[PDB]
Amino acid sequence: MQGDPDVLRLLNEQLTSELTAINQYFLHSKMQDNWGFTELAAHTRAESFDEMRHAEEITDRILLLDGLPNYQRIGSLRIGQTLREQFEADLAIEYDVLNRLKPGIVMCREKQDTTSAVLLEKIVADEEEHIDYLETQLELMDKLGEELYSAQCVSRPPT
Amino acid sequence: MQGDPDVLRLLNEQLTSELTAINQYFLHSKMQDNWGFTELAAHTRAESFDEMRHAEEITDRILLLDGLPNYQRIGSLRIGQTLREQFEADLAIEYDVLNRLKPGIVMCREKQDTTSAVLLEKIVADEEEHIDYLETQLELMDKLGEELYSAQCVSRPPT
Amino acid sequence: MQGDPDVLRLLNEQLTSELTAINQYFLHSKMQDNWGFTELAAHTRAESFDEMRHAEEITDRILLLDGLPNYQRIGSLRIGQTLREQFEADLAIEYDVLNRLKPGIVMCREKQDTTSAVLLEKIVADEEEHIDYLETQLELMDKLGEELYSAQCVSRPPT
Amino acid sequence: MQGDPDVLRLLNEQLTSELTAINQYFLHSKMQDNWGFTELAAHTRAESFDEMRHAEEITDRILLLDGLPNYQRIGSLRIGQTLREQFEADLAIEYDVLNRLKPGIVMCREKQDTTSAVLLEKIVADEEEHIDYLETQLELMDKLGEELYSAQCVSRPPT
Amino acid sequence: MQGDPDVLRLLNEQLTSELTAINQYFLHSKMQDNWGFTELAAHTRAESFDEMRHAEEITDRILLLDGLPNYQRIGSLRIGQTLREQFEADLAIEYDVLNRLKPGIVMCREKQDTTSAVLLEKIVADEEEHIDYLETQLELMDKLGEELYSAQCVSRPPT
Amino acid sequence: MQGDPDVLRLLNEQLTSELTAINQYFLHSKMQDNWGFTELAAHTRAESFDEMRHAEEITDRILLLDGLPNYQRIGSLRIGQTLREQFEADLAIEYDVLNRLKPGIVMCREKQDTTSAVLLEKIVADEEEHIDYLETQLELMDKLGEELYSAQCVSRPPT
Amino acid sequence: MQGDPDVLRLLNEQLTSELTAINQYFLHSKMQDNWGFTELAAHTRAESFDEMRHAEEITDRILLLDGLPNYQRIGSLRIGQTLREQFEADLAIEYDVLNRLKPGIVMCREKQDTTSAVLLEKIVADEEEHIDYLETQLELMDKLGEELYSAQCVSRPPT
Ligand code: HEM
Ligand code: HEM
Ligand code: HEM
Ligand code: HEM
Ligand SMILES: [Fe+3]
Ligand SMILES: [Fe+3]
Ligand SMILES: [Fe+3]
Ligand SMILES: [Fe+3]
Ligand SMILES: [Fe+3]
Ligand SMILES: [Fe+3]
Ligand SMILES: [Fe+3]
Ligand SMILES: [Fe+3]
Ligand SMILES: [Fe+3]
Ligand SMILES: [Fe+3]
Ligand SMILES: [Fe+3]
Ligand SMILES: [Fe+3]
Ligand SMILES: [Fe+3]
Ligand SMILES: [Fe+3]
Ligand code: NA
Repeated sequence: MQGDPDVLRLLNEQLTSELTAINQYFLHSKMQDNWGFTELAAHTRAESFDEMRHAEEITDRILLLDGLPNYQRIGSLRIGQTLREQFEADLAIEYDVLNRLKPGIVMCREKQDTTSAVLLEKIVADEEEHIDYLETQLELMDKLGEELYSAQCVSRPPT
Repeated sequence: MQGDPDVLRLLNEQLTSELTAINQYFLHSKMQDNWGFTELAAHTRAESFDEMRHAEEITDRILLLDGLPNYQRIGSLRIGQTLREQFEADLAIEYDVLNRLKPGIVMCREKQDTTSAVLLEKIVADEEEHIDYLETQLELMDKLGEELYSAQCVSRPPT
Repeated sequence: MQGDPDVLRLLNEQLTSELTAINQYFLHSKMQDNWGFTELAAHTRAESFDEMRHAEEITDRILLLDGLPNYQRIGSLRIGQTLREQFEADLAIEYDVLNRLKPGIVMCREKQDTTSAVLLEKIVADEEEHIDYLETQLELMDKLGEELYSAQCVSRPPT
Repeated sequence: MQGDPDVLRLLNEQLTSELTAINQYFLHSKMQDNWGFTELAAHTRAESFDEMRHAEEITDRILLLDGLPNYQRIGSLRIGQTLREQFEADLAIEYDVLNRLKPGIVMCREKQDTTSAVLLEKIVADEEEHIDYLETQLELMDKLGEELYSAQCVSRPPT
Repeated sequence: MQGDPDVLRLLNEQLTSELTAINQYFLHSKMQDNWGFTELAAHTRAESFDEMRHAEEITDRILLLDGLPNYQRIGSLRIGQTLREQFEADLAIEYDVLNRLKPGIVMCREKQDTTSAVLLEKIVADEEEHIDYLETQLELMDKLGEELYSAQCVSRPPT
Repeated sequence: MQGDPDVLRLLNEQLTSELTAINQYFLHSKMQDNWGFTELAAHTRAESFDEMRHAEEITDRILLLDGLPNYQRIGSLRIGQTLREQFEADLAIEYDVLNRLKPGIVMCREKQDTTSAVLLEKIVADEEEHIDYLETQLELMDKLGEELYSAQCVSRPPT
Repeated sequence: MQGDPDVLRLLNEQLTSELTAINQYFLHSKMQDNWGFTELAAHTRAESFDEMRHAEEITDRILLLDGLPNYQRIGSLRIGQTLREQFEADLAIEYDVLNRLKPGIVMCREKQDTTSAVLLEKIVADEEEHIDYLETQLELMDKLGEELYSAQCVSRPPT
């Protein structure tokens, strides 16, 4: 049984987004750890691994639909040079997901592929929470001031 | 609390298809077990028990909607005389499910019955997986050869 | 502390090779799994995860040398459409690694970066074993024959 | 305490055979493992270690009889390039053992050295079983076909 | 067994450096503890004990090479009066180590003393990580501000 | 994958030395045990088993390199008639290993085969240590006096 | 809180002696261990670690007194070439401690610094005991005879 060509292309575009985010988040976590923000880095690393899960799920869906998962293509990394830049770069990816997926889900259901729809609805919900988390860190950076904020991202003592 | 008569009719149609699948899968597994393919048989038998669970969830839904679950009607069994035929026979039932539930779900949602819809979406998801497994079994029969595939279905020694 | 720029170029090239390998091995694993070769897929999946460890190790080193780990660039995937093509495709990557690392190690040592050299020596040893595994599988295919080899790669019963 | 000179010679010849067998079987196990026949390899390896135990028992007896255990001399290895060859090679050693030890035991008892007699009687009993196993393996190859037989020697999946 | 005279000299110089580092780091840990930066103190102290382990490993190698471990000689301590100074002082030792050991290792290998080479390669790897940590600490001080940074070094409450 | 002819020859010469050592050490332990030096014999025996491990490692590396491990050829055994002679005879083998492997390693690295080099470097480190142990035993005999030294080799009471 | 200049100088002279002792004793244990006197070496080593403890205590008392602990200066090492010489060399250090600390304590108490006096009194009690031990070892050598005494220092068998 073959999936709908547009649904499949939508899934591959999402796949590319996940692969991009895996790399971007993973690199950020390494950088964060390298700067001594070890506590922050553990969180960002986990976000990276969650993206790997999404990526695998999508790959599973594509193969079931008899498509070809695209592992060759990658989007453009935005690698931040400060904590703030990193949060904002990560926000950018997440917002791009929502813009793609919101109308994509509607399309999936019009094409009577609810299983694909449901998988993307799951992703939307996960990205909304991450977007919320990030936007809250940026808020706290302003409420706290950048130094005091950063201090909450190191262990005691710093390592 | 009375359900939409069309939604109700759809649910009863799906229940008929579950009860048919239960009998078909169960019998196929007894045959497989009776032929010597005991390892395969256990798998088929479990598939039968999952159909039972689906049938019961459908029954619950119908009763909740004040409908009358149809336990009288059974569709036409396709009993396979070879492992290949049995896989093809089970495969044909699942495709009927998809063919019915795809527009079924869209309809449920238009009639503003999301709970019934979510039940059918769950079923579509499981059926797709089972279709994939069965289609994959048939491909494996071609790659391995009939005899070779069949030998992976018996225990050691054969019981 | 600043790393030798050629050493850093070498590490980044190898990084790209690891990332290419992660994707290629992961996809091959999902394809093998989707064909029914569930026993083989588990192994291949594990080979993919070692590549991820390697990539992190190289990343750590690059960061320590105050370099810029490249997560943007990816090599050409070689995707196989049979078990044989897959083994050959994965072999081609590994062989590339050796050819790059054999001179690289000598070079790292001429440049007095032994930590980087030892890292790459470790990689070489691993790749040598993976190559030996792959090449042995290809041999087995011939000794046992395609089908019979394939049968050793499915569970009982097949899943 | 001094041993009879012919008994000591008989014992030292048997030792050479053990030492020969140790090396032959161990290399075979290595080559079988290297080939992917890892299940067979473990058995062959175990056979090598039993040979080591024989060799040590013979050494003990020689030392007790105030003789000189010969660890310098070795027989000619027959290294097989196929599973069948390896079995026939191993068989050939085991037969030489019977041919030597049968008259040897009668001799030991004639010379009233029953302890050496009993040691040699145990080795004969052990070699007969090993020979029988090798013969069965050669037979199974004929009954199952070589490829099919080989497949019973790999693990699932082939490691 | 006699060691090469230059290798032995290289080894004894490294020993002096270890002995120097042991004392410097230990005093620093004591002064950090004494200042109330008790969380930092424990890490620094641990660093001192790793130095002790290095020193013992070097001594073992010298003794094995029939040389004379020099425990009389010591380098000039650089005792810091601020946390920043202490970090810079400690850094200065670690850099001298790299500067000595880099050419030293090539020399050991030229003289075909690989065991001494490997020991020195391990120390380099360890020193690079320590240097990186010190650099990160210096950086964190800049990013967090000195007071804020210091506060990440006291316990709650300050003991 | 095919190994360099000089590296393979180097590895095989070393394998010959390991096999030779295994025999010499094992027989020495048996003699020591038969003289009543049961405590010393246990250590000598364990040394033999370590040689067995090295021989397996070399064998594996040869097989990976697609060479033929030589199990046919054994070096000349020096079998000591006193503890001192045994000690000295074992020293002579070990010093031959160092003699070969020192330029051997350098050549391995010139030929860009680091995995092989690293195996031999490990072997050299172990041998340097066994030489230390043996030379110290010989020193102890001179210090304590042979009778007294021998007494430390027996159990209480002697067995 | 500021300590008396003579008390501080007293404490620092003693610290210098502890640091000197640590080195002399540790190196002696390493030599003893390398001569095969492994049992004796363990005790000598533990003595070194006890000196380390005294040095930390003195360091703490100095810091509390607001002085500068001297970790730059080490006394003259007497490194014995035989057990007897090592024993005698260690005695000489210990007797110097008593020589200093005896009037040292009295002066401490005249200056109304009992905490410091009590630390030194503890040190003296420990040293008197280590002197007893060492003098008894030297007596034992005369009684048993050096060879025999040495034999009690090795394990069975010697390692
Ligand atoms: C037709 C409507 C049926 C319904 C709604 C139903 C429901 C269930 C359910 C919920 C279970 C529990 C196990 C599981 O769900 O996996 C079960 C077990 C079982 N089913 Fe059915 N079933 C039906 C008919 C049948 C038929 C036609 C057979 C033919 C053999 C059958 C044979 C069995 C057996 C032997 C068990 C195990 C009993 C036990 O474990 O004590 N059932 N059934
Ligand atoms: C591209 C840079 C990547 C890095 C640096 C990386 C790193 C890692 C590491 C170190 C692990 C754990 C290894 C272990 O525990 O054995 C891991 C797990 C995993 N990887 Fe990746 N990986 C990368 C890309 C990918 C890609 C392209 C996929 C495609 C599916 C993927 C899928 C996964 C999954 C599903 C897990 C398991 C997650 C978990 O168990 O929590 N990764 N990754
Ligand atoms: C001559 C060529 C030989 C080879 C290639 C060889 C190989 C090996 C290897 C690789 C081991 C691994 C030990 C471990 O992993 O701890 C081993 C163990 C052992 N060796 Fe040998 N060895 C040889 C000769 C001998 C001889 C002459 C004896 C005489 C008794 C012997 C007796 C043993 C025994 C009893 C063990 C351990 C048994 C066990 O692990 O179950 N070996 N050997
Ligand atoms: C030179 C100035 C030194 C100072 C001030 C010093 C200080 C100390 C102190 C106070 C302890 C406490 C031990 C205990 O509480 O049981 C200790 C333990 C120890 N010392 Fe040192 N020591 C010095 C030199 C050395 C040297 C040259 C070595 C050579 C190996 C060494 C190796 C060790 C080790 C391995 C421990 C225990 C490790 C642990 O507790 O985790 N020390 N040292
Ligand atoms: Fe995602
Ligand atoms: Fe996310
Ligand atoms: Fe169903
Ligand atoms: Fe189903
Ligand atoms: Fe890799
Ligand atoms: Fe690999
Ligand atoms: Fe035998
Ligand atoms: Fe046998
Ligand atoms: Fe160090
Ligand atoms: Fe360090
Ligand atoms: Fe060896
Ligand atoms: Fe050795
Ligand atoms: Fe003291
Ligand atoms: Fe003392
Ligand atoms: Na089979």
